[PDB]
Amino acid sequence: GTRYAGKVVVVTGGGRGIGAGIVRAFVNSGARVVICDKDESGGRALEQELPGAVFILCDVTQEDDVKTLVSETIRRFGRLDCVVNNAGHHPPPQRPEETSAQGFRQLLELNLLGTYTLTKLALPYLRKSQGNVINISSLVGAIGQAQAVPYVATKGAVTAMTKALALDESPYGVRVNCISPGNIWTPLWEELAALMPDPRATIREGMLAQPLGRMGQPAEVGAAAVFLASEANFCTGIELLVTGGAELGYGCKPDI
Amino acid sequence: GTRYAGKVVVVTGGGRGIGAGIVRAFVNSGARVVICDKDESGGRALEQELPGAVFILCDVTQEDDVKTLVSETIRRFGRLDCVVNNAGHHPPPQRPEETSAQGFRQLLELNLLGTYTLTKLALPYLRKSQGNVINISSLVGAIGQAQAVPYVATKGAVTAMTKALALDESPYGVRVNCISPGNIWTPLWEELAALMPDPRATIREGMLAQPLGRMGQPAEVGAAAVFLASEANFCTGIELLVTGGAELGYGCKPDI
Amino acid sequence: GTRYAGKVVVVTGGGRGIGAGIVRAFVNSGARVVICDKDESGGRALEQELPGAVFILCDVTQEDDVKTLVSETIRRFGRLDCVVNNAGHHPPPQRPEETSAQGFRQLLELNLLGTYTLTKLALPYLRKSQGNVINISSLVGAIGQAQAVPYVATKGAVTAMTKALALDESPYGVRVNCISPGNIWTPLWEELAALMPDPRATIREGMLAQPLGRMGQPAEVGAAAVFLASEANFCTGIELLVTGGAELGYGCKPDI
Amino acid sequence: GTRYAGKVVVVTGGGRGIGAGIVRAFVNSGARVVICDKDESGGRALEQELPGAVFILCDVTQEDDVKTLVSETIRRFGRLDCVVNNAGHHPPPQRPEETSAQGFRQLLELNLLGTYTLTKLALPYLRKSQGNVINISSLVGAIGQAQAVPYVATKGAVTAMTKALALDESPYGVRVNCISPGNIWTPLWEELAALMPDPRATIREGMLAQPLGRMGQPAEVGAAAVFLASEANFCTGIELLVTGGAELGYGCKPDI
Ligand SMILES: NC(=O)c1ccc[n+]([C@@H]2O[C@H](COP(=O)([O-])OP(=O)(O)OC[C@H]3O[C@@H](n4cnc5c(N)ncnc54)[C@H](O)[C@@H]3O)[C@@H](O)[C@H]2O)c1
Ligand SMILES: NC(=O)c1ccc[n+]([C@@H]2O[C@H](COP(=O)([O-])OP(=O)(O)OC[C@H]3O[C@@H](n4cnc5c(N)ncnc54)[C@H](O)[C@@H]3O)[C@@H](O)[C@H]2O)c1
Ligand SMILES: NC(=O)c1ccc[n+]([C@@H]2O[C@H](COP(=O)([O-])OP(=O)(O)OC[C@H]3O[C@@H](n4cnc5c(N)ncnc54)[C@H](O)[C@@H]3O)[C@@H](O)[C@H]2O)c1
Ligand SMILES: NC(=O)c1ccc[n+]([C@@H]2O[C@H](COP(=O)([O-])OP(=O)(O)OC[C@H]3O[C@@H](n4cnc5c(N)ncnc54)[C@H](O)[C@@H]3O)[C@@H](O)[C@H]2O)c1
Ligand SMILES: Oc1cc(Oc2cccc(-c3cccc(O)c3F)n2)ccc1F
Ligand SMILES: Oc1cc(Oc2cccc(-c3cccc(O)c3F)n2)ccc1F
Ligand SMILES: Oc1cc(Oc2cccc(-c3cccc(O)c3F)n2)ccc1F
Ligand SMILES: Oc1cc(Oc2cccc(-c3cccc(O)c3F)n2)ccc1F
Ligand SMILES: OC[C@H]1O[C@@H](O)[C@H](O)[C@@H](O)[C@@H]1O
Ligand SMILES: OC[C@H]1O[C@@H](O)[C@H](O)[C@@H](O)[C@@H]1O
Ligand SMILES: OC[C@H]1O[C@@H](O)[C@H](O)[C@@H](O)[C@@H]1O
Ligand SMILES: OC[C@H]1O[C@@H](O)[C@H](O)[C@@H](O)[C@@H]1O
Ligand code: NA
Ligand code: NA
Ligand code: NA
Ligand code: NA
Repeated sequence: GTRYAGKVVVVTGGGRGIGAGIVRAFVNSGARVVICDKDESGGRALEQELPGAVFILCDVTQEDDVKTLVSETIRRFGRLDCVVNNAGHHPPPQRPEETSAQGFRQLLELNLLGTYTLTKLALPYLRKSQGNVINISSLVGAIGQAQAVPYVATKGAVTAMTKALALDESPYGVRVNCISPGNIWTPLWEELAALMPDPRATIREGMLAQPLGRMGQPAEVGAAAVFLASEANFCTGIELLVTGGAELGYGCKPDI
Repeated sequence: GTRYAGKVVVVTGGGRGIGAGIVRAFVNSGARVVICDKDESGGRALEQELPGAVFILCDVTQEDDVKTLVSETIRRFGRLDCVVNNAGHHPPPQRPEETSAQGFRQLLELNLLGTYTLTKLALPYLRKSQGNVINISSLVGAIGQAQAVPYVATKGAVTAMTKALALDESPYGVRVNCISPGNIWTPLWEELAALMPDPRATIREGMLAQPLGRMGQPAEVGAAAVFLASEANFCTGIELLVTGGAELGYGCKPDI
Repeated sequence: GTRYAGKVVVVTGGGRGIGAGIVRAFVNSGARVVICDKDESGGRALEQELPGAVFILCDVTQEDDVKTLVSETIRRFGRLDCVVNNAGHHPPPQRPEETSAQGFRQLLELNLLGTYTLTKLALPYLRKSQGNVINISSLVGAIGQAQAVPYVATKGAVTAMTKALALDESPYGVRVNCISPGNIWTPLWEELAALMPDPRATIREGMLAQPLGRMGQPAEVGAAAVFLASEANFCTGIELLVTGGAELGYGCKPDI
Repeated sequence: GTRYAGKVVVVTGGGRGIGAGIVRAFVNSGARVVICDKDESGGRALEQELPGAVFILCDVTQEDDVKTLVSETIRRFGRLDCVVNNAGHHPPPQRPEETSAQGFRQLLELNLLGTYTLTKLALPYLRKSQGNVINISSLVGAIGQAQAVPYVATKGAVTAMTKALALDESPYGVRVNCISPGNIWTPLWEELAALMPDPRATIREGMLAQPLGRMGQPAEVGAAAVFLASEANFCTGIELLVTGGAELGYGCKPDI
């Protein structure tokens, strides 16, 4: 209730899924939270539910939406301590020959450039507060995934960008870190599975891809984010894996 | 004060340095802590200072000392939730030709096999409590260090062993993680620097090896350990870097 | 002279620097090489110098240039075995607040989407030949670099995309790998250094960033590419570091 | 036939499996090779088969055997250019509680300290020739394996030690690299599979653990070793993965 008291946090894509879990974790740590989302439904309800959270409609691909997000956060709360760049999307499975450069550009706009834009607009305020940036990347940026060339590329970019920005902002006392979740049970996961021939088999395989034998929860990503914001004062440029061990060991992926 | 309430933690090498910082962090989180050390001086004083911590003399290279450590922890506190394998040593700088197989074996006994032995003896109790293991490795296991072949090898072993054991213990609900610190200001760091021709220059270089421009503190490693024990329920087999960004970018290490 | 005899290779950005070194290495291995470049000067001279190499003017950011590159390679040589995606650029040092989303998009077009486009257009022919893709990424995609947020992000994307595509193309026998060079002495390196206040000091620091004490040569990247094409039949999705050890150890990047 | 002509190479464990593949690759590159093995059967036959290879009986865990190996190589051939530390063993699957500290020490003696000892004794000669060291580690040192805590730890140690030694030997022009194979079809693989309830199912799973859908060959590890010795002049401290993509993507390893 006090580990991040007095602090102001912006969470993009905070209306459902991982983002909502991060919002809840920060509120529970004593922070005031601005929920940014392009969809009103979840975020508005979350603002009614949580004292200490408010909702601002903002599409992170629209530069003027993001400018207004930052200026309204400062106008309403007087400071900015942490930006969590969580908004992102995973397209349906797509074989490489079924992808397009224009779909790839669109996905870069959301998963990479939206993170870049908010971070850039927020950094002057983060420098004043010795605040920090937390980017939500993905394990698959590090190890790859099948039928997801554009998505994987966007997350490799986010993880790398996190390290570059950590170097650039270190002289100013602003830490920049990322979290790479594995399979987290969210509405995106449920929507992707529903597209498959056997959604139940897809979900079962998703649970068993982790040594821990289940998928992760938004609250577990949220606790990692609160740690990075509030207690990881010597961590910058790290990639914190929240994956249940999926990257470990051999699996289902004589010498001729 | 309550994030790890009711839990029992063993910290090896807990009498000074990083270990003492981890002890303090766990006590502050509400746990009872057993301080294991081969040196009475720091650990006994820490037991007097901290309600909730007690000291047990134990050299982790001596199997019967470790057996007694575990059986006394259970006899006195009734459960075991977390083992922090922190005891270890860094020899003075040694060029490869100045090392010996027998010095290498001795360092393996402490930095690797002591961690192995306590973990093995503790695992039956950790399974009962769905507890966890935290090994203190080192950034240099991942990236190397000059004049430290044996030390580097021992830490590469610890980090790898953490992943193997995480796979083996996942079916039983026991997580196994490691922390890889960079330069942390401790009595070991101070003792190593005092051996150098210009200790002050060695310390200054140590501070500047991190983008953050300072060395880390035992309390920062301690906060990472408390996160891994108490809030990282979907993390297993991870290497949590607490290094101030030392692994990032180019440094001081035309084409002929 | 025979390790890649009978094979046809396309090298983008092959007119100078690393690309020209890769062209020479493949010609020396017995392959026929198509030099792609947006600049006529170096590539045309290279075509006159090397029997077995020909030059095709092609800007990899222009989809119809790339379509013609592939169709002319097939029309003239009857097969395609290897694509080396080397074309790319490093902007001058830019602090994060001096970058723009539109500059970032432009750099993505070259360093990431040009690689994507040629690969996509080439893959039907690579499947027929059980050929392979080699992407030239950068060490800084993995470890970060200062004053280079957009560049670093593009190379993290390339390395990640390499892994995704390796997964997707494995059933078809097409390997996809990348090379991550460190400091290689090329016209780009020389042009960037000339912008600095003391170019000589910048170059000296560049040599000393590697434990080997020099920068690398285009011929060394070329030999790595020939290995990946011709002899690495069980390697797919790898990142082959050609960096002189720059990522190893501590450098120039008490606890307060 | 000439890429490593005039050079002298020592391959430990060269009598069968990967080691024999490395021996053959170096002979085919024009080098003279000393086959070291503790077993006479395979190595003696290989010496009869290959002009340019000779067999020396040597157990790498016995320091005086290794001293004689080096002194006989110099006496007979006048120089030493490359050491390949391939000798090693994988115990049968062992749950953590079934391992022992004394078995762990024994495995460290072979997989880690034998590599250390030969390297140390060879380095004075490698400095004279600006030669290089190649250690055969394992992918599982990096990602873990189930039922193999001691083996995994030994290979994490080898990979880390490679980086440390690369730093130490860089001023002297001696490169130190490792190869991390995945599943390679060798007599060790066949012997381990024969211990399983269904050896055929174990082998089938082993083939399918790689995106490439087969296991690797000793000749493929051998080609990687020849590349590292003869053409990778700007590579030091690298871990070259020869794994068929096993580390990529998700596999067989809702949120409660
Ligand atoms: N779920 C997983 O398994 C998983 C794994 C790894 C990484 N991730 C990453 O975690 C993040 C959140 O994923 P999730 O599963 O919670 O997704 P989700 O679809 O359940 O929730 C995403 C939220 O972001 C919002 N959003 C989307 N586009 C936006 C835009 N342009 N501007 C503002 N808000 C926008 C959506 O409206 C939604 O509320 C994403 O970056 C995703 O890539 C998810
Ligand atoms: N200080 C750093 O910069 C740094 C960096 C990376 C990793 N580490 C690791 O962190 C750990 C702690 O290092 P530190 O700097 O705090 O060291 P330290 O020497 O200051 O403290 C180590 C403690 O361990 C105890 N210990 C040593 N051998 C023991 C044994 N056989 N049995 C029981 N206790 C024993 C010592 O008595 C001491 O109290 C070590 O594993 C070290 O390798 C330290
Ligand atoms: N030089 C280094 O230290 C270094 C380090 C790591 C990675 N790299 C990468 O290696 C690659 C080559 O770098 P370099 O140093 O040789 O650069 P360079 O500038 O010396 O040569 C690049 C070549 O690519 C061509 N090119 C540029 N844009 C193109 C386009 N749109 N279409 C076609 N050709 C185009 C240029 O005309 C030139 O001939 C780049 O991808 C770079 O990011 C270089
Ligand atoms: N086969 C795989 O899938 C695989 C995968 C990753 C790593 N590796 C590593 O590759 C190396 C070779 O493995 P392999 O599968 O070819 O094994 P193998 O058992 O088929 O051959 C090993 C050879 O080393 C010799 N050897 C063993 N102990 C020795 C000693 N004390 N002194 C000298 N020689 C000794 C054996 O007699 C034998 O000829 C090992 O280090 C192993 O850990 C193998
Ligand atoms: O970033 C990630 C996003 C994820 O979303 C989902 C959800 C359901 C299925 C899939 C999926 C699995 C295999 C291939 C593929 O293209 C997928 F989209 N990903 C899953 C894991 C991640 F690390
Ligand atoms: O595990 C580590 C242990 C460390 O201890 C120290 C302390 C002072 C100096 C050194 C040191 C620096 C360079 C070479 C060397 O051999 C050293 F011991 N390490 C420093 C960093 C780590 F990641
Ligand atoms: O991809 C790379 C590209 C490189 O180009 C150059 C050349 C000269 C200077 C720099 C440079 C150094 C520090 C910061 C920065 O922004 C630079 F551009 N990079 C150097 C290393 C790489 F890995
Ligand atoms: O170093 C390695 C050594 C290997 O040997 C073998 C051979 C057959 C089975 C196994 C194996 C598989 C799963 C668990 C386990 O304990 C094994 F030994 N490893 C396989 C892969 C490696 F990377
Ligand atoms: O839709 C899948 C899951 O999404 C998560 O974000 C919600 O917190 C869960 O209640 C829900 O089951
Ligand atoms: O000796 C160096 C440092 O060691 C740390 O463990 C102590 O907490 C500090 O008070 C001390 O300055
Ligand atoms: O311009 C720097 C260097 O670029 C390389 O590509 C050329 O091969 C060298 O001859 C030149 O010195
Ligand atoms: O025993 C399994 C395999 O081992 C390899 O080292 C040999 O080259 C193969 O001929 C054999 O099939
Ligand atoms: Na509210
Ligand atoms: Na006490
Ligand atoms: Na020509
Ligand atoms: Na012979």
